[PDB]
Amino acid sequence: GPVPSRARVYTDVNTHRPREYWDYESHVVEWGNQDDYQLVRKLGRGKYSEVFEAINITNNEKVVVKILKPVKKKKIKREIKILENLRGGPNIITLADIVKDPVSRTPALVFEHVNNTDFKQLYQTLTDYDIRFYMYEILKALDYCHSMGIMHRDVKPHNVMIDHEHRKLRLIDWGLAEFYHPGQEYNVRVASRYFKGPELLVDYQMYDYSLDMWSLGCMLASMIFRKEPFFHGHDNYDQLVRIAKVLGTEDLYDYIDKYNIELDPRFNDILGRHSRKRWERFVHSENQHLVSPEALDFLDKLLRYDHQSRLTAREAMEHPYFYTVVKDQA
Ligand SMILES: O=C(O)c1ccc2c(c1)nc(NCCCCCCCCNCc1ccc(-c3ccccc3)c(Cl)c1)c1ccncc12
Repeated sequence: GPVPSRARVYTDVNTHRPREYWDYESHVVEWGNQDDYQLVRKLGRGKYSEVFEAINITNNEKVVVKILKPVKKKKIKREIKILENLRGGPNIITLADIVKDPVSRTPALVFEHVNNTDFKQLYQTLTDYDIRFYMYEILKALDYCHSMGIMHRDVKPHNVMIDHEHRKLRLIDWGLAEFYHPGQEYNVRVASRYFKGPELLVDYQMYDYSLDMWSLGCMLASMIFRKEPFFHGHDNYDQLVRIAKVLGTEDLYDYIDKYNIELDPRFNDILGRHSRKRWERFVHSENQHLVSPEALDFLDKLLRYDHQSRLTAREAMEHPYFYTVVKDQA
């Protein structure tokens, strides 16, 4: 069978916590009344939820209600417990309240509101400084939650609210977030297709926070090369191929060989053989202002097959790519 792997940071946080911290299946939820809040309009639907603008009739303030599509009680407890545990954390969305309609009796979560900025204006006049700035904000969220023994597992653009006016970022949707436990084997059917780490794509279940670090690499990559998405795969299988055409096959097969992964027979014929491309092949006229030897160097240290060699959030935060935002924050 496959070789075991431990997270090399925050490995044992959860063990040293009281059982209540992570035993969310026994968390007892106290359901307020959904009539505290009046739905105003629908802000977008999803597979797991639908989200509405609402106002809280008591203090008259704008809020957001995420009405959860039917899923196992425990998956709801999980997301609540994780939100409860991470509250006040840098750039984590704030759970305000938890309610349940009186008639339909359907659970919902009430979140703080974020004056989100249109991505059409946030993907043309976004400067190389703004990309380093907000990326550093995401690492604040990632390093906090990882330090709190939590992996997010759905890092993707649609989950990062930015209030460009106030220069505020919030990491949202913890529906997929889970607790890290050394040795645990996890469901690899997680995150969105363009931000799956190779470990999900090859079915290696003993992964850790390093998964969140790949998804970040995908996003930085797509922003400095102005290619959305950067790895554009048709399915989960072709996604690995699109990755292999860029990182090379030789590292991929070493990764498989090192963890003694058993690769799918489907993959036995589509991966082929590909060299590792230098990042210079992706820089052109329109995007050269966002590319630099520091971004490239930081990017290359995030996108790695081997999850153990990916930078931790705290290492990322110390990378020279962020030297200016660190200095300006003082
Ligand atoms: O489920 C929950 O918990 C939850 C909690 C609260 C809310 C919630 C869900 N849903 C809400 N709306 C429903 C629809 C989703 C809105 C789409 C957001 C996409 C923005 N993303 C673009 C972007 C732009 C730039 C970058 C970037 C920048 C610098 C460097 C690299 C990248 C990067 Cl990464 C990304 C909502 C609305 C108001 N208030 C609260 C919420």
